[PDB]
Amino acid sequence: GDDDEPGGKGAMYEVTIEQSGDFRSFIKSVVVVANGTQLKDGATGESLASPVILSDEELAVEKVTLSTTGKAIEFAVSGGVVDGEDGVVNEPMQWVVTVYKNGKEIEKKSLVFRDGKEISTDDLNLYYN
Repeated sequence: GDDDEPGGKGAMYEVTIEQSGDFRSFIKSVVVVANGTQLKDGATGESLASPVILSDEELAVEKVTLSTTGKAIEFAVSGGVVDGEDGVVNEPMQWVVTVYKNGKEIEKKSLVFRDGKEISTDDLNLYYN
């Protein structure tokens, strides 16, 4: 389509994020970096000009999946949250997070976030190539 350009190696990748517990009151933060290809948005399947950051409003859904339009050479997946909603008490939350390739799973995770206060935790710190 249009033209192609053979030469070299790499993969494809797809990350998921399910969002459990009280995630709707927790100002949360993610990165996505794609070597050698563009990203795709799980909401709609629109292509995206990576590298990109997801802010809390975008991460207000129950689940995201983001993937690669083509021959990717990397994934990098970091994130965390705070507790700074002017001191509202709620219940804690979780992030059930997984990473897939051009046709296999490679990472199979969860994390648990809880109340207290604002902090800085690279609580998710994943990467692949």
